[PDB]
Amino acid sequence: EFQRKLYKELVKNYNPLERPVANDSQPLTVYFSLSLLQIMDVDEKNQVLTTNIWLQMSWTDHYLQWNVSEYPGVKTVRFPDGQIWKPDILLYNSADERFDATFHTNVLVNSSGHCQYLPPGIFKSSCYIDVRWFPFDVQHCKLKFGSWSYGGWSLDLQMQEADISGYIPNGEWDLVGIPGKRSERFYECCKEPYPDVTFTVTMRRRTLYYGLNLLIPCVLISALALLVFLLPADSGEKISLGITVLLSLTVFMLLVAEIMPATSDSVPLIAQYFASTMIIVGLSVVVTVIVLQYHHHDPDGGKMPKWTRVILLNWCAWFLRMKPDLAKILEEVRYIANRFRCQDESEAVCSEWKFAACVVDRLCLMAFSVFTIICTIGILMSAPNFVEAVSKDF
Amino acid sequence: EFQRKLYKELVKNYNPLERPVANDSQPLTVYFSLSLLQIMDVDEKNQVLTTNIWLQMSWTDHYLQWNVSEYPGVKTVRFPDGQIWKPDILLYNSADERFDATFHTNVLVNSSGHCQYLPPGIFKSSCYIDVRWFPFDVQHCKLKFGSWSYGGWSLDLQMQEADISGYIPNGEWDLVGIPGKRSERFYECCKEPYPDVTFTVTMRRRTLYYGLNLLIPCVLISALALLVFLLPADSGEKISLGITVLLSLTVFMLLVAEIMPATSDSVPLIAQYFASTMIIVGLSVVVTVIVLQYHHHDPDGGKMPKWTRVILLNWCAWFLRMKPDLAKILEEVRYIANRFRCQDESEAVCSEWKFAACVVDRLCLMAFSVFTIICTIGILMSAPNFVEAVSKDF
Amino acid sequence: EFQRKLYKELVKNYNPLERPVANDSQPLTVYFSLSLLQIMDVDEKNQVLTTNIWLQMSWTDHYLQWNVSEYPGVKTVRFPDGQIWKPDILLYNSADERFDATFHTNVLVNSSGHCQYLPPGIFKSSCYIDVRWFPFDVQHCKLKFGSWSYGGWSLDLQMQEADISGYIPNGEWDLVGIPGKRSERFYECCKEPYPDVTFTVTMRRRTLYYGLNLLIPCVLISALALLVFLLPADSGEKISLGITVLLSLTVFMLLVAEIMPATSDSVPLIAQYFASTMIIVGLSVVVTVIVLQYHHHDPDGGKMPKWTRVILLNWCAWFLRMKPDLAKILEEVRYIANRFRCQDESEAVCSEWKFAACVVDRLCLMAFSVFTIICTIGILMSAPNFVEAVSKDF
Amino acid sequence: EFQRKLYKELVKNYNPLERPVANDSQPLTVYFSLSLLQIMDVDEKNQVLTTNIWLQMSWTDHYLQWNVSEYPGVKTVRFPDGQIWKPDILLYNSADERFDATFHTNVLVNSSGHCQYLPPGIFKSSCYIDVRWFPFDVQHCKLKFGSWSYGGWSLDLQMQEADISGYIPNGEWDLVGIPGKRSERFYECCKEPYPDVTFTVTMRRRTLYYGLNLLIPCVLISALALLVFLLPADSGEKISLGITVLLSLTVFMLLVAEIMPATSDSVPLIAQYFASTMIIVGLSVVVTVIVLQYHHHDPDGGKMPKWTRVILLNWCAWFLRMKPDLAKILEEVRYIANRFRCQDESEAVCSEWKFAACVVDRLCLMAFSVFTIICTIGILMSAPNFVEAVSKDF
Amino acid sequence: EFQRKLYKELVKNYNPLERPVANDSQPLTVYFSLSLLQIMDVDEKNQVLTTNIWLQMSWTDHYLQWNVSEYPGVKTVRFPDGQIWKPDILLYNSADERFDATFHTNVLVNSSGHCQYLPPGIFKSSCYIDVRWFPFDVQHCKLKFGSWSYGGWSLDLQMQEADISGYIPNGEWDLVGIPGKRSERFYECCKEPYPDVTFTVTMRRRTLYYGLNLLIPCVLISALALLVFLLPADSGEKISLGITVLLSLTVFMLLVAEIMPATSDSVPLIAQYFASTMIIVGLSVVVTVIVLQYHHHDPDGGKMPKWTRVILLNWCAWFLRMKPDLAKILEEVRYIANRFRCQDESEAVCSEWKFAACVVDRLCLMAFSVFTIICTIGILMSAPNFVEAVSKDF
Ligand SMILES: CCCCCCCCCCCCCCCC
Repeated sequence: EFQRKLYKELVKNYNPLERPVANDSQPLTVYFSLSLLQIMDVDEKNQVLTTNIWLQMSWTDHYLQWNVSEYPGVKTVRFPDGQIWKPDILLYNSADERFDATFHTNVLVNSSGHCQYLPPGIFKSSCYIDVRWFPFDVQHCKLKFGSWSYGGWSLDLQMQEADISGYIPNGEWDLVGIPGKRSERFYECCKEPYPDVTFTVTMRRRTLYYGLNLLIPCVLISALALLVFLLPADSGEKISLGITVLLSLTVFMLLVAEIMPATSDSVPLIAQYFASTMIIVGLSVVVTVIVLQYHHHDPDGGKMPKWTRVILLNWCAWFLRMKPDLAKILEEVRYIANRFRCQDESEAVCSEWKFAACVVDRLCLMAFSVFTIICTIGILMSAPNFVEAVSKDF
Repeated sequence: EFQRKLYKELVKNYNPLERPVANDSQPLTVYFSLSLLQIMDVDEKNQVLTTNIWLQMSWTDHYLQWNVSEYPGVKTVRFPDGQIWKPDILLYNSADERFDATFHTNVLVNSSGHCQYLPPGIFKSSCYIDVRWFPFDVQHCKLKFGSWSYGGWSLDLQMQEADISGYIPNGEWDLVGIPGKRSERFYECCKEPYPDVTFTVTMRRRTLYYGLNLLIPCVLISALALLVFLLPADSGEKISLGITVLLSLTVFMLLVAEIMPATSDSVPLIAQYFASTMIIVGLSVVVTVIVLQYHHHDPDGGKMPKWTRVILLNWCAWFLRMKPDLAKILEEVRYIANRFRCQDESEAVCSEWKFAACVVDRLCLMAFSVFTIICTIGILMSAPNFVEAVSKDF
Repeated sequence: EFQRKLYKELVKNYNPLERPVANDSQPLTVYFSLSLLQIMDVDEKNQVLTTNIWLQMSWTDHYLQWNVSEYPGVKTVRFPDGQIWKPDILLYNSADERFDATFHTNVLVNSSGHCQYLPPGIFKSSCYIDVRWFPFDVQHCKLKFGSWSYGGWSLDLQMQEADISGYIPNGEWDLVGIPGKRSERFYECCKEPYPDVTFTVTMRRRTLYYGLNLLIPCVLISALALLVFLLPADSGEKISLGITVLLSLTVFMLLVAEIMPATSDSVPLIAQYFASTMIIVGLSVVVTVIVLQYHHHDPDGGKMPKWTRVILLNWCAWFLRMKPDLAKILEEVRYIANRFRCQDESEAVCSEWKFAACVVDRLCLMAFSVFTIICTIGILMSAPNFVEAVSKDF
Repeated sequence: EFQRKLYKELVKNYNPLERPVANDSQPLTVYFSLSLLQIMDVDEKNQVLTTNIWLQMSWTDHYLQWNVSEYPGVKTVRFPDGQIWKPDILLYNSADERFDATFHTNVLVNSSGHCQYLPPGIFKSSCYIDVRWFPFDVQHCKLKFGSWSYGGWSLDLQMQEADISGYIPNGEWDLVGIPGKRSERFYECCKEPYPDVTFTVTMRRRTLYYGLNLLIPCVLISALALLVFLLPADSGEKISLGITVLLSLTVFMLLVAEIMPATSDSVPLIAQYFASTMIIVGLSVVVTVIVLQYHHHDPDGGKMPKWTRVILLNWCAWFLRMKPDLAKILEEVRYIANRFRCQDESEAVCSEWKFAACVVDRLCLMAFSVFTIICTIGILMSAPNFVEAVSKDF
Repeated sequence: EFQRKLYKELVKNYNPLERPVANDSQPLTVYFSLSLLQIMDVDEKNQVLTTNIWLQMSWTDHYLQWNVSEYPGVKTVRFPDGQIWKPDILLYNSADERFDATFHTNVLVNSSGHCQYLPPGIFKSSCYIDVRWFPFDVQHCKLKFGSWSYGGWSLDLQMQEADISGYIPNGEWDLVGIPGKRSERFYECCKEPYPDVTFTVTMRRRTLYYGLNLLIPCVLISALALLVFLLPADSGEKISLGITVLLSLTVFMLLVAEIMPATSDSVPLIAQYFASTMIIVGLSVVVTVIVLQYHHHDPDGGKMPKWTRVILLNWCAWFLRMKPDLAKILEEVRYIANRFRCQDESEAVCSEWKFAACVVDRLCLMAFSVFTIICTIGILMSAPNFVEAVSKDF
């Protein structure tokens, strides 16, 4: 009854097109804040951030006032979209197909005219994602809010500190903070400020998933490629091991494909590490082929060069600490024995080529193990957030 | 005719903005329940629960009353959205792009004014999914409902036990229960309660799919890696078997990729088991290479150390229960025979290295079989719901 | 002119909220049918059926009547959504995000008041899909239609036989039939029936795609694993063949992954067949390793046991129908010859171990071929619809 | 001013429910055409065609007429949806979730009452796709348009030739043509025609993508399988080559999976060709195993049968154009020499088995090369559109 | 108060159907521009461009004028969709399911009647994408804007230079420019121009992603195939290396599949390069098989032809710079020695076939290395934008 009288009275001559100020020259203050509930997606390719956010707007409507003694029990009235005036505050850098992601709830007003509008939404904002340091990257995503048509002398947009009391932690990203900043804009025509409120969402990528599902499968496969150097050449499986390890890494590259970004703004750190892994495993297969040329060298081919003999068999091998009728019977038997002697001389030349190949294996083992470690620790710890990341995620 | 008169009479001076109470100071009770028909999706990455739910709301409209003797045959009237007042009860933790998932059906009212509103919907709710114990994980998803703008002195939200009589069992999740709880909230300004009704949907992941399409393909591939230790070194296929088993497991890791979650909140149990499998198969290839170094050891290399001879050939091998012209003719023939004697001495040294490699194979077989079983049974039975899970799903 | 007069006359005092009966106590009959044009999707995971369906509703509006002599040429009038009354018949088990999939076309009415409403739609219905017998499964999907708010004394819902004259045959599913059944419901409060009309869409999965893209690639790969038993042990490729066949089957398991359902309600028939295939191929690699232990057995190891010699070399091999100076010269020459004699004795022991391995190969060939055939024909023909399926699809 | 007067005058007593004819018994002619801009998708699984189309409708409104001398400068008026009458022409075989894909633009009317309505849309139509001859298939997709509620005595639907002047050529499909045909329908009740206008979009699949990304990768892999027959048996890599080629083809089958349709209406031509490829490569591995049994046949096994010796070594090999103290010393030396003689006899028997295997290799080479070519050229040129397709696409 | 009076005054007799000109014969000028914020997607298959764009429209409304001295403080009024007249400027080549992607914001008007409409949107436009030169391709996408129903004497559409001040650089595409051009159209009926404004978005594909994730993995795998020629034939792993490299390339072809376009309008440059890679690796396996036939040639087969001996062993090998009782004892011993002599003659014939195979390896190495380099540099540098692309992206 009092409620029914009040609602009928409040809408009389009310124009939702009117900015509700007692003085049309003076400004209308709007307090803008938001409440971040979730970070939903950080899409690299589309360059979009998806968040669950409750916007908070407060302002005063000069016309929606009543004395509560004259309307006992009626302390607040609600109005649905299109019935009272509302600030046209929109997310400027919206990437949503609708552009306005808000669900238009009721606007709460008390007897003094204080309006409270709490539109929820699943916002999509345009954000430049820098994947240079991926997986250890850190993003700074701006959420720029302002009025679509009212300058600062009409809609004076003020800012209130963002709320994160109901924030759900994500499993992919840390929330560092969501500071806001009210900034004015100026047109050369005029002196009027044009305010906006930008909340910069700062978020750190969690790296436990990437450590356990990429580095460990990648380091382990990268270590098996070095295992070729410990495998004898007589196993007949040195190429089998190395080329199948490369094949495994080709198969693993498909998993890496899905998660990897797809940009040309930089080479991601993760792409450097996996790219390097490929080269080291590819070169291991190369030196394996060179080793087998030594191991299977023809005994009746080119004599071991002096420099080959000097470098491998002496210096490197020291550094590595390796190291009537009866007369014709005499003729035939001697032929058999001297043939065994030639066979043994060729076997000894072959043994020297085989030891040269063992020495090249030990050198390739050391060289590749060192290169592997220095490329792993160097690429990974290059990231400015590496130590922090491992400290918080492991 | 009576119906037409009643509908015209009921809308006269009716304001859908008005909370329909005879006394504007007294509260309006709303009975809130839901009916769960389906659990549609439990998305780990988005942290969203998708459910088919029929909401149930009941309340009394003071204005929608008539005497049925004066309107014979007209016992109930229906009203579409926006014509009568409705409670603004919304899912607070909604993750839907629309935020309101309900389909606004008609509100049923009888002659006494009892309103019944049964909005169906496909709701999307924000839920923290804990995949620590995946596949044996259990989720507890809150569905928090309340009025967007009416405190407890205005909209007194009461709760009724949720219905599951029309629940369709899922193929991925058990339904443990859906208990509800009415909880009040307080603001330091005021003494008024702010009620909400939270239905906590508790659901257990069924594990038959994961047993049959992951463990069995994973255990079987994990067992073939142990088969390398029974394969002779003379087959020339020991690396072929082990490295192709690893390759198969790299290929299987791609299938595992799709289903696995993608978080850094914890290491899922399934990730521990598959990660361990990789290490055990990788190490099997490592010890295989060590075995081949023994099998293919040069007869003219370093003599079998004392400790090598003691450890392998004696202790471990016992534990395993393994164990003129004519004178020149004499010269040449003796050379041939003494050459055969040296060849046999080198063959015997080689046989002792080969038996050392057979002993290392039997030891690696036992060690890896034990490690495999203890990591399988230990990781799997670590899950607090393991015994239950297997009891209900197998 | 007559049309314009009629439309103005019909809407005078017309309330689209009013159920259009001359007597408000008597019921309003609604004839409900549908026309199935397409089966669009049978989604296992979501438990949803997608269909193209034209609903058919007929009823009488007491108010939309005119004499055609007074309105010459005007025999029918059409009305768009929200202008005249409409039955609130909805699909109860809808799984659509909108819940109402219908496109609200015009309602056709003739001079006698007979209304005809033909809403088309792409309906999504909740359906339990039973994939126990997949690919030979048969689904029975209910489409339950009724009025959201009118009991049987108000809206008397009658059923008419469903039309399939414009049905487009699917490439994935046969249409067995779409019988309907009008069923009443009762509440313990009251005696009034609450009717619904359920059309049960019965559909058989076509199996030609699954025969040609799974069984044949699976049987062929399953046959190559048995080919290992015909491969000699001297090829040096027995493990290569078997383990690469398993690798191929691991690669094929990824294709199988996409199409396979993902439930824990049962083990699908297809999952049993492929799971069995894995075991048989895995065990083939196991017995291959055992065969190579016989083939490569050390001549100076443990003597062939009696039972090994009895079982393999006699019984199984029969069942398979297999089967001064001069004196020192004498000393040296005799050493050479007796060494050749020992070498030949060891070669003969080795030949007996090698024949034992050939016998185990022939036995493993027979055993695995029989197991393979019995598991293929047994799993496949277990399906209650197997013979029919092959008869209609091949 | 004249425009403002005209718009106010035209809407006076205008009913958008009224079919706008001067005589309510006479029909209203509607000229229907469309303009095809793009073919967007031909989805096999969903059985849907997606097209960008501008519909064209023309008709006369008896009421929207004015004299332009009385309204100088005002020659045309536009009206938005729901303000004037519009034909309810819809795509009958629509597969869109909205069913009406049109964007409701303004209707253009001149002073004589000629209305022009040009609704654009992205239409989804139900089309049976026949993939029997895929990749050389040709589709004929009907777009059936008619009025939802007006028979031919009310809405006389006439047809105008479709426009393709603004058609964007597709990269996947040729446009053969889009002929239309006006067809009447009759109900046994009545004599009134029920017209529809069906535009049959005829489109040929372009095959360059499928030639270059499937046939060439498939023929090349199919040729490498035949390369096994030229590889010597002493390489020790014959199974390695063949089984890895099959593995590669298993890996290639995954790419084939994505693009292949998924129906059981027929076996696609592409499925026959790839299915045949599998069999030929599988059988190549089979005959390779048979070849190795000949190559590695035991010298002390079963003597080469007469028919084996006759068939292979003579006929096929011709067709292929292949082809005191001293006495004991005598005893020991003779033993050594006669042992070498037996070894050479066994080597010669082995050489004859090895040549038999070379002959089986040359025969298997010829047989498989011929089978391969005849299955490639036969399957491919079976397609009725093969020669045309290659002529237009290559 | 002044604002409320003004809004009430402006809507009095205002018709949003009226083009707002003082003279109905004279035209209404509309200044059209846009502001490009983002390039979101360049979809090859759908032939669609997705962009984030703020449209800019300016025009004069004759009716929305007031004197600001009479309305102090009220300098601008805003109006929502459907309240004032708006130009019906649409994107003609729209590929959006809604066709109108704009979010209808308020129209800003000042006291002089100057209207400003700034609709944002995520536009989808139909664009022919030419992937002939992919990854070095350059696209020219037209965005054709015009009025749906107003010719040039009614709506005179003028163009203003497009803004890119708020353009976010993409990670996949450079923005070369967005020039616009106002073009008139003529109908043979009439002399009136029909203007449109086309902004041609020109954009260059960035190629760093494609260099690092395709060329390098492709060149490296293409180089390992050439490594077969350096591998000795005695390793027993030449086919293993080559066929596994091909297998790896088959696995890599799956990654290539996802990113590759799917058209038959041309063969993309990337498809030529990868297709060529396959042939070169396939042929390497072919020549490897030929090499092994030489290496494993039977010593007792066909004598090395003259031309074979001349070509390989002389010319090519020079170009490559390679190069009583006692009498019976005599009989037996001579048999042993002459047998060793025959064995050595066969070993020497075999050595000559083996050196012929080494020569064919060195020739195949040179031939394939040259072919590889010329096909890589030739295909890649064929692209007209190659040098630029590498200069800007590397
Ligand atoms: C992906 C990891 C596996 C998760 C499922 C565990 C299942 C364990 C099954 C143990 C064996 C049960 C046999 C009962 C008798 C039929």
